[PDB]
Amino acid sequence: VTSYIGGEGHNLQEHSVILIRGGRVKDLPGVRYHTVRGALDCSGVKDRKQARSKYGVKRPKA
Amino acid sequence: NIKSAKKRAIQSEKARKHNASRRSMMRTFIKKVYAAIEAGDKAAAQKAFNEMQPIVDRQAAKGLIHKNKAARHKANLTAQINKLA
Amino acid sequence: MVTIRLARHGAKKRPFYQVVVADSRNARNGRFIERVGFFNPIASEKEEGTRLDLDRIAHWVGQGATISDRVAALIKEVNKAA
Amino acid sequence: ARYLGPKLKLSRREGTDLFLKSGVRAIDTKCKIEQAPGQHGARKPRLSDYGVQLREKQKVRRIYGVLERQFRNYYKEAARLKGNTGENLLALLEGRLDNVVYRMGFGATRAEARQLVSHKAIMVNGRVVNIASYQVSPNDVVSIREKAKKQSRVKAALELAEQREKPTWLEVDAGKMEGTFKRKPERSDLSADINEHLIVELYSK
Amino acid sequence: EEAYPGDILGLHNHGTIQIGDTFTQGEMMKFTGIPNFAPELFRRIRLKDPLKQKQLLKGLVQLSEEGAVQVFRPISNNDLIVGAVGVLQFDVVVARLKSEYNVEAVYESVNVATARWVECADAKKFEEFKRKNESQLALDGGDNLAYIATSMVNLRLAQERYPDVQFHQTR
RNA sequence: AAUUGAAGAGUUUGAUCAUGGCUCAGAUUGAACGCUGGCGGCAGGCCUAACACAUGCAAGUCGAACGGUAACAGGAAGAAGCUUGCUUCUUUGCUGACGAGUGGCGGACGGGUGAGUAAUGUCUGGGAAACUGCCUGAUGGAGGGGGAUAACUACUGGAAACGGUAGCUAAUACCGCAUAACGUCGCAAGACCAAAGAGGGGGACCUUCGGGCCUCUUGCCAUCGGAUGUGCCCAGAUGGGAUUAGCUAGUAGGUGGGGUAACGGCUCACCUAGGCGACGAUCCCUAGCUGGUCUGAGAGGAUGACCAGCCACACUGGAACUGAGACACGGUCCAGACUCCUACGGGAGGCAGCAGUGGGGAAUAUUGCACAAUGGGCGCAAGCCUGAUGCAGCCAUGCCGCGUGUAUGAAGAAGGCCUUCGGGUUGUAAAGUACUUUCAGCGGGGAGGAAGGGAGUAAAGUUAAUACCUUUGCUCAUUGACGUUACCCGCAGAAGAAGCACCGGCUAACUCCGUGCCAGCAGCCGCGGUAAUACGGAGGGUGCAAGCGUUAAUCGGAAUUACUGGGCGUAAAGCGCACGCAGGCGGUUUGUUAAGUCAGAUGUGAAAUCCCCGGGCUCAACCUGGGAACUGCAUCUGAUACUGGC
Repeated sequence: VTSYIGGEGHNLQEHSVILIRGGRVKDLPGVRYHTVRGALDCSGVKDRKQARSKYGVKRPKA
Repeated sequence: NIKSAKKRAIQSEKARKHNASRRSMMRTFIKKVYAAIEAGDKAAAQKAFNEMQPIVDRQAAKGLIHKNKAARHKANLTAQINKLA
Repeated sequence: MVTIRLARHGAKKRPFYQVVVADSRNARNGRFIERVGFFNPIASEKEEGTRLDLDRIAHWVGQGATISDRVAALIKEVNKAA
Repeated sequence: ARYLGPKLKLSRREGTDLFLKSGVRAIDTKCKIEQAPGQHGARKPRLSDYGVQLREKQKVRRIYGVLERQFRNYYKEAARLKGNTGENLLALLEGRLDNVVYRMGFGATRAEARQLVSHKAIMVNGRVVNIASYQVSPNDVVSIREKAKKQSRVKAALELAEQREKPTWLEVDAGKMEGTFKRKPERSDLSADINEHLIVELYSK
Repeated sequence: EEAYPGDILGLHNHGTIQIGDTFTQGEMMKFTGIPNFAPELFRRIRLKDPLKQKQLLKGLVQLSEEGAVQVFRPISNNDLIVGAVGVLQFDVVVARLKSEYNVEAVYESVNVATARWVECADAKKFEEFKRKNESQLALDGGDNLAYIATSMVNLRLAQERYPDVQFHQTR
């Protein structure tokens, strides 16, 4: 199944591995799923400081 | 199987054998009377019956042919032996 | 073999027993015939902590029921007629 | 679980005195009260039925120091208890140990009242009580620790404590630093901008 | 059986045993022997088998309470570093498809000279350390601790943040 | 006193009303993932592969059953370590005891799992054709002999596992005989059936002075019971599917042998030709059932992890044996798949017991302690066994508490942010000043779970008896895993401890800049193509807090399967029309019946949970006393308008 990659930029490539989350996006029909960022082979969005839980970024050294 | 109760198994084997013998003899002792009934000789029947009755009740008290199983055997014998004879 | 024994219902570190008639072959907290009285190993000292229906107990005993050591160690501990 | 933040910040948003700063001088001000709760606080927030229906209970909390997960339970209790669920809820809130403390004026604010109760500076009928949530029955008697009695804090607290509205349902002392909860406070002998019908209304659906 | 001096006995390590762990019947004392030196480096096993993921990791956090190598897992979940007896990083690959892990795994080059060195002492100060230079900071199989630096100068400045503790290798 | 509690909002249109779906706010979880993470109480923890398992343990116990000595222990006719008085030796099983064996009992409990099972199951209520170890009530019995056999010994094949031939020996092992009724058979006559001894002792007398004998204690036999547990039977109910409409030869019934503990086609023979089914059989799919659990105002919907009852399985399939009870998880036999040891000729095994490993998966724990308590098996008892149980470990997984400071503090700093530059804001927030130290860290003191058991004393206890045994008081020494326990008191010092989501509308909460239909957000509607409250960052704010978010899933809202509670002229929807079997419904009056209906009673509806009022852990969660409730079923006696039968 096809799945959506949130945020700006991702490390994903040919094989890798991800964790598919779910929930759809109605822009691109047929995509009923999301890939959880920062899970498994997925790297979290670089530099993301806000709502980092989603998009999977750790505290940038408060 | 590496538990000391396998001696319980060999024990029960012995038991088994013994019982098989006793029971066997008992049943043959009844078959005498049955043969006596099919052959139809009333005297011979009565004889056979009197021969088995103690051997039955005995095994009853010994706990193989238990209890009223004995009763059955004798009863349904008697109801037969003098029915046509 | 009917037995009047103790079942441990209470809580961690704070047990609350229950004296009960049951088949000996059963589990501690398992099937039983009826509940007779109870026992509290804590209770502090205030108003309470043990109750038994003695007239029932003796009925069962007389119906040929055995009693657990702790159980009788209750039964005579509460005395009898006083 | 404790708030730990600016108190006047909450006072200005709720738009009334939440008795957080009580201490030496009371009746707020010196904060620019109500005119700048936020950076945009000069705004004229016309608010929804929902909005006020929130602001009510959300004030009732801040005026005590209880948080939501507890507050909810409180409400449930009140609902279960026969009689007006609003005034029952208030009863429960007023039955809190920390509350009974600030009320008996053993501490400046309810915030200060907590420090003691948690620091084992008080007791019930003579067993010491650590928990701030303790529900105070009638006839129960709260007393400052014999060990630490009359300190640089509680002494100055009793001062304006005597100078407050003062309660009815409880009987206080000075040198004994102990008091009795005589009866559960009636709806009539306590009141404020607080509305019960707004808060009971909030938890329905 | 039961053993006498000079024999060699085996136990059952569950993060309780290390290297040079002295066992007595009571006498609190520790044998002054046992070498235990520090690793060089390189690596980044990034795995074929496109994951899992434990079996690789589990494999690595099980060849590591052994004395040869030891892994290094930074605070980015992925990016697995291993370090590094001498240069025989091959038994790793081989025990990555023997022992009890059906992984495969390969390598790369990694911007790490040190090694590192694994720190801890007094509180608060450490929490300011485990924050400022955290970029940059790692955690090991065994649940602690370590840094991971780019060179020698960037190693000195790190310690120079100071004054909280070694050096520490401990295998 | 003990069920008295019901909210709506967004989106079809230029707009409107109605229809109708989608979506949102709630509650819930054995959850997972992301970011984060300080305590403690209690509980929870393979939901996936009933997939495969290295290693330890999970069932043994009685010498007051027997032959007995292989070990430690006391003492011995004699020598002695010899320190002539204590100790040391050859043997010695005489005593305590006890390896191996025989026998007795337990291994059918306890623990695991949900595979199979749409009814040999379960739940509810009745019933007739049975059995029941250990514990019990009652009445009597226990007389006298016999033949074997492990162990052991002599050979002997074995790598091991295991044995194989011959001979000897005991018993509460096994077998006759005697004795037999309140028992079985038989209408009666009369026939026929049993058993076991072993201990602690002790006045007579004592005989062949083994001990006979007296006695209490324990155990055996027979019959009738009590209690318990287990069979068996009937009805009602307990998923979906008609794109499954017919199923069935021992099938349905009878008669008669046989059989079982017991009825029975359970089996066999013969004889009738039935039996089931749309009130859904049959066949497929799925599934353990219940008490209950989550949701719901309720009616319901969903669900049956943890806890308790019932069932079933214990490598796959099959079968018996022993025994009260098994067709038997840690028994046996056979077959099947696999695996392991082998000196190659041959053997051995099954974690869905505890813990653990691999595998699978988004994901689910320590190869811990102790039998001190509770409870179970053996024993007269002490006692022995006991991953049952009691505890401990790990994990924010959940619920419930608590802390991460409390007071004071300025035209209100710096900095960050907006600014029409006049200032506003972050903000009493910080600093500073006073103050308190729970919880953690260190150090001291120290409850409760403990009750019994082990040695001595007294009881018109019984006795020939002060011994023995039992009993009840008494005296002494002693009995714990948790355990540096809970809890108490000091020491130090704000000292060690806040994060996550959100701010266009539903929806509490705002601006700057950047970007520019790019990058990107979105649960729905919907944002972004040059001033974005919607993207990304920043300031600020709002909401929760050791958690916050996201996903997943159940109920709710959804009167959106509408019994309570909906619809069909045009929105989805009246068969194209008619006849008509089954089924549903039926004018009116009397008599009768009294099933439905209704009233009263009596059983029953396990405990736990829910609810009510109390009680105990500092409060709570948790624990617990009592009561209601279990809305149901059945039987009996009444009422009779309506309903049904006559």
